[PDB]
Amino acid sequence: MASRYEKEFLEVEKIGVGEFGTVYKCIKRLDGCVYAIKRSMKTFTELSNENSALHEVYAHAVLGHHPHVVRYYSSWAEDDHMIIQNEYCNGGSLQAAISENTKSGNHFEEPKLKDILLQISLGLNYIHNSSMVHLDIKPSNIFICHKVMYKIGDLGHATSINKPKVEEGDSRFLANEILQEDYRHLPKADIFALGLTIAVAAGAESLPTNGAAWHHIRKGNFPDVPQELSESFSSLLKNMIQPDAEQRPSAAALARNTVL
Ligand SMILES: *C(=C)Cn1c(=O)c2cnc(Nc3ccc(N4CCN(C)CC4)cc3)nc2n1-c1cccc(C(C)(C)O)n1
Repeated sequence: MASRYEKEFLEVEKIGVGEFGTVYKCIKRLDGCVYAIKRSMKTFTELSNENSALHEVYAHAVLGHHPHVVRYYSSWAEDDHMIIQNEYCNGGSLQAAISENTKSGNHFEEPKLKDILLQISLGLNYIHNSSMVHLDIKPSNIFICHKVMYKIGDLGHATSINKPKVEEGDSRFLANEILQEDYRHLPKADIFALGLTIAVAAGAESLPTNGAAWHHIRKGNFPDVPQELSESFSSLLKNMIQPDAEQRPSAAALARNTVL
């Protein structure tokens, strides 16, 4: 008479911590595949809006499956702790690949910055076409499979477009339009964060947290990357961080662009 998670899964290793929980690679005993399962470090719960778990729960019931969104399977409770079961991306974070890149002197090259952004753009389009918005796009929440395809994860900041409940994501990928509580075009904030996400993958410095370097970036000023790229590509990238607001390309207008 043990827990659903004990009886159903075999816990292989702990693989990360986030959204107020711990994630473990787990083999499901009955089908023998691998899943990433996040166990809430806290109990149900707090007040809404700024509540991760309700954002995750709402997003997982609105969205279906898409090849570039990390697939959701099941979610349940244990001793008042929430447990989320998602597909297991075996290549880890995109952030982790950039680090092992950076320490080893290498850097993602323009043919790969392009494919990183195209595939994420496809996944971002499915979210927005479901009238949802991610609100925490960064290499931490992009996952690699067969390691090749990138998928978006962490929906602790996700929300409906129509009646939004907004908790701003990571500040280093945060569009100033969101910081000033202008939710007139929320999907464009993921576009903005994606533009910076691709900047991190090209090899840019660790992004600024606040101050003038922050304020400099949100004036359309792309962060410095020790790398030269096509100014046809480089123009598209700065149209993604451009200041305010509806001008930035839609995830569909990005999933069509022959530059990519
Ligand atoms: C929600 C449950 C968040 N989430 C996912 O849905 C998935 C899916 N797939 C992964 N894959 C993954 C595999 C392996 C690693 N590591 C390998 C071992 N090294 C030493 C560290 C990295 C990482 C990721 N992960 C998923 N997560 C997930 C995993 C870890 C942290 C997070 C947070 C911080 C909540 O986003 N999410």
